[PDB]
Amino acid sequence: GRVIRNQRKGRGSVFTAHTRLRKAPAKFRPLDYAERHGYIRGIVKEIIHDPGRGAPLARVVFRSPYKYKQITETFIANEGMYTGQFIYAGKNAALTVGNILPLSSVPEGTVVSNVEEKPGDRGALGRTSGNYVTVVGHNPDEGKTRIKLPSGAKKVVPSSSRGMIGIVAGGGRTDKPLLKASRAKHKFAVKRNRWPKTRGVAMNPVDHPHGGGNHQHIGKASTISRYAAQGQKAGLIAARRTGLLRGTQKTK
Amino acid sequence: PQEVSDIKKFIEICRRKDASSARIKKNPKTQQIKFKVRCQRFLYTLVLKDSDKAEKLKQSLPPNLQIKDVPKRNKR
Amino acid sequence: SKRTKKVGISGKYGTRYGASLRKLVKKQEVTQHARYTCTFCGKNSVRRTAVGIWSCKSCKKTMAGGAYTVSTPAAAAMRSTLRRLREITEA
Amino acid sequence: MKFLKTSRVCLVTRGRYAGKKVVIIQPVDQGTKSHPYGHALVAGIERYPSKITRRMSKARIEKRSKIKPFIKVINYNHLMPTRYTLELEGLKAVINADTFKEPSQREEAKKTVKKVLEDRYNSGKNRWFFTPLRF
Amino acid sequence: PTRVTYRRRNPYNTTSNRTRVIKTPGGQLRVLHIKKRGTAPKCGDCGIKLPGIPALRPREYATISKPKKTVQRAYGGSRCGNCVRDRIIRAFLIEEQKIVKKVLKEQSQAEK
Amino acid sequence: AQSIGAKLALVIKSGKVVLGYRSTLKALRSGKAKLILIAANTPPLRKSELEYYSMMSKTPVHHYSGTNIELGTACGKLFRCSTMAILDAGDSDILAD
RNA sequence: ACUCGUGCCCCGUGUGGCGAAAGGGAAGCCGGUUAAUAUUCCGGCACCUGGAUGUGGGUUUUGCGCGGCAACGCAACUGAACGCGGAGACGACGGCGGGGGCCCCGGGCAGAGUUCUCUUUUCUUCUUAACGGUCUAUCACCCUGGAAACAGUUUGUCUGGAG
RNA sequence: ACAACCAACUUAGAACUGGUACGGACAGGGGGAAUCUGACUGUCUAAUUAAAACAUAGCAUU
Ligand SMILES: [Mg+2]
Ligand SMILES: [Mg+2]
Ligand SMILES: [Mg+2]
Ligand SMILES: [Mg+2]
Ligand SMILES: [Mg+2]
Ligand SMILES: [Mg+2]
Ligand SMILES: [Mg+2]
Ligand SMILES: [Mg+2]
Ligand SMILES: [Mg+2]
Ligand SMILES: [Mg+2]
Ligand SMILES: [Mg+2]
Ligand SMILES: [Mg+2]
Ligand SMILES: [Mg+2]
Ligand SMILES: [Mg+2]
Ligand SMILES: [Mg+2]
Ligand SMILES: [Mg+2]
Ligand SMILES: [Mg+2]
Ligand SMILES: [Mg+2]
Ligand SMILES: [Mg+2]
Ligand SMILES: [Mg+2]
Ligand SMILES: [Mg+2]
Ligand SMILES: [Mg+2]
Ligand SMILES: [Mg+2]
Ligand SMILES: [Mg+2]
Ligand SMILES: [Mg+2]
Repeated sequence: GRVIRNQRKGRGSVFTAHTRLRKAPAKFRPLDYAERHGYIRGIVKEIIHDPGRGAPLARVVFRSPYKYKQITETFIANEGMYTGQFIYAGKNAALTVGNILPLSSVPEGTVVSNVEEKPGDRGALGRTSGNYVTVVGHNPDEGKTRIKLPSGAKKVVPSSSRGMIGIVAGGGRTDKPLLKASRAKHKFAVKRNRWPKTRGVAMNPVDHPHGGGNHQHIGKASTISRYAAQGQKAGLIAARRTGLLRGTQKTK
Repeated sequence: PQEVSDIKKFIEICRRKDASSARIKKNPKTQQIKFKVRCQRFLYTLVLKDSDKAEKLKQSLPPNLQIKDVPKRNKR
Repeated sequence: SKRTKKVGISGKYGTRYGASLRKLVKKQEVTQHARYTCTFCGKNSVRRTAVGIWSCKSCKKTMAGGAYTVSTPAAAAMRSTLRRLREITEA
Repeated sequence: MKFLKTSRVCLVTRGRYAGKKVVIIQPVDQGTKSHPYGHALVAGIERYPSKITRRMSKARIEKRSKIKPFIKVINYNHLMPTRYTLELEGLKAVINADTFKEPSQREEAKKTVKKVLEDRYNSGKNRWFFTPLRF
Repeated sequence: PTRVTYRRRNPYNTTSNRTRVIKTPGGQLRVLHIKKRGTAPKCGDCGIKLPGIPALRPREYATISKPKKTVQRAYGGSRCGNCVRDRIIRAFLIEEQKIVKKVLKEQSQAEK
Repeated sequence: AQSIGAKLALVIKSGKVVLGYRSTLKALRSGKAKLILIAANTPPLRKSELEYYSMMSKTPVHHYSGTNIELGTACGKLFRCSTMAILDAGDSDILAD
């Protein structure tokens, strides 16, 4: 048989993400002395649209504590942020929307965005439009913080991890139907070469495990073991259950 | 090419060291006389409406630099 | 005049994509093309430029909003909750 | 109550002298035939004295403590009045809306203003007036 | 109504092959290759066009005099004047507020 | 307070006011402004400028809690008003407090 | 910084190449000319870049222009490091307005065609480059002033006590 | 409120007239009642298959 499309995707080549129109990655400031001990003030210059990203980004200018230059950063814009707004990043920053604070100096029950998995990593969690991370609780003796992720998972991160107060802008982007093949094409044409998608059962046996046959049918259980070989993992990988979800799920 | 407004500036230009030559173009149909002086960068043209001032300017011009009269149908 | 009974702005789609999908698209399209009063200058000149970006034509201020509305109810509730939970910490 | 009078220190916000500090010599609250609006005859600093240190020689200090003045007729709308004020007796009636009609009078008035302002500056007083505004 | 041709080896309409039509003293219609239009410099604060400065190609500014390239006031180029006035007023007000805040803190928190 | 609307209506009915930034600054300069009202959503720079002018004029400032739309509506106009000045309080007691 | 290259003193986070004859980009037009080249040759008239030092002009002599309320103007009218900003520099489509060229109509000039009859007729020519000077040319911005009996206004819109 | 001067075309109405003819060439939709099937626009076996096949938005699962 052939190498299947899912296997080919990992080679790169035509499946590499598009990057020309992306200006800079969305990252916090590097964790420095000012952010560790007090706060630093930055000015929002513009709210820009980043192709391939649903959420808008905010360009924020800060002063260098050690040089005469000025530094422009690219944050994920939280909804409610505006051009000409002062934002504050640090331990002693006020608890207002757009401020970047360590989770230790944040009370329980507030939502943040671009939460660092570890301090200094400049943001990893809850960075997509309409998404946020909730600060469930604190453990000061352990120096840790329990948070709730957009997926519903519970995580524990060091209290020094930073986050931006508020909710990622971009609202309910997925609330309107795409309604058109062209609109799906435009959505993915700035992300990746993954659209359109041909069904495996419409292929031939040389091309996919779902293969051919005189009727379009999978012919064997579509749930595939977690430890199946590469080239076998087509369908529902390591599926605990299948079928329509007809009630609440114990797992979360 | 540059137009010179007045006779004093025109003669001052004609006194220049880089002034190569000059020529009078007579347009009888317009009763016009044009004094053209060729300097290094620009050709300077002064326009006069009468012949008396033209003759006085011609006689008052520097005598070192050569003067022509622009014959009709200049040959290649 | 009216020019249309119920299709409204979704009449550009003709008979395609299905009535329910047309209504769902219309719901977001109306709010995404509506004009809004600026919070900063008070003029009714705030309009959507990108998916989550709303700019005022008069005072030239740009703000981050929702996909098809300037403010989402989740963000409004979060702002109120933040104000309350910050005031109970300050004083 | 009036606050825009003689001696009132203001900042120029428009024109070639935008950002420069001036002292009012004569306020004209009612307009004249020319300038039919509330305005003021003012005298200000164009080139502030340079920074001087304890380590320079007296010659360098005296060369750096030089002021280039200017004289202006300015609209009230193009001024920012300050809480500061400057009563200098030498600038009592330097300009009278007729010095602006002859360039020689302007030069003489500028000379007088320069002398008075330098004397006041090396007097050590009203340092806010002689410190340039940073914007 | 004679038809014209490009006068250079580039046969494509590539936003750099801009041409206009002229009539020569020889009495025939011809193409003149022209450069791109000049662009007016913008304010660094508000982004509007700056009055009093010509719209040229960037290399052309190196051959015109400074007074034609700037206006005679603080931030002559690159700021629009309204922004300069806003800067002046804002700077003065912030320094005034800072002075009164420091004097208030010294008088009401260090009075003992 | 809530009574500011009634006081403003009475002042406009009987006394006299100027509505707008330029006229308010003119009144502050001439010294005939008895009180100035600044709307909540007035730009911070303009609000600070008006406060400094009123400090110079020894004129009281009231920070109206509404926007410019609400301030204009309170003044009984169909247009917005970011700031205004009262040149004469008539039967109203707006200057009492 | 020395007669003489080699004596020092500051800044530093960076520290390669190739890759477009349609992307970015300093600057040339007209007339004529050959059997065959020409925006390349010839004639005239220009422009750009780099380097040098002159004449005049301007500014100053303890100093680095002047004018205008202002938007800004004027032939210049000092300016290291360091920093900020602009330009280069950007999609597709719609109607509207200005300009060039072409087309069309009328009259006149010169030539040609037709003319048993008719046709003040049919056709052709009547041109003006780069580069400059000067005066204008929507949008915007400034000053005065303070608008409801709201007003101005586009084909469409929109704009105004933030004037 | 009329007169004069300037300027194109677009529409409407009437009389007369001939071959009862006139979008005179050219240019230029046949239509209707239903059934099966794929929602639609789009794509493919270059050189025997253009389809009901593929894709699609939507839905669902992992
Ligand atoms: Mg294989
Ligand atoms: Mg598929
Ligand atoms: Mg098949
Ligand atoms: Mg197989
Ligand atoms: Mg299998
Ligand atoms: Mg099937
Ligand atoms: Mg079976
Ligand atoms: Mg190369
Ligand atoms: Mg090219
Ligand atoms: Mg040549
Ligand atoms: Mg030649
Ligand atoms: Mg040179
Ligand atoms: Mg000299
Ligand atoms: Mg390009
Ligand atoms: Mg012409
Ligand atoms: Mg035609
Ligand atoms: Mg004719
Ligand atoms: Mg000409
Ligand atoms: Mg018919
Ligand atoms: Mg057909
Ligand atoms: Mg089909
Ligand atoms: Mg294909
Ligand atoms: Mg075939
Ligand atoms: Mg085959
Ligand atoms: Mg076939």
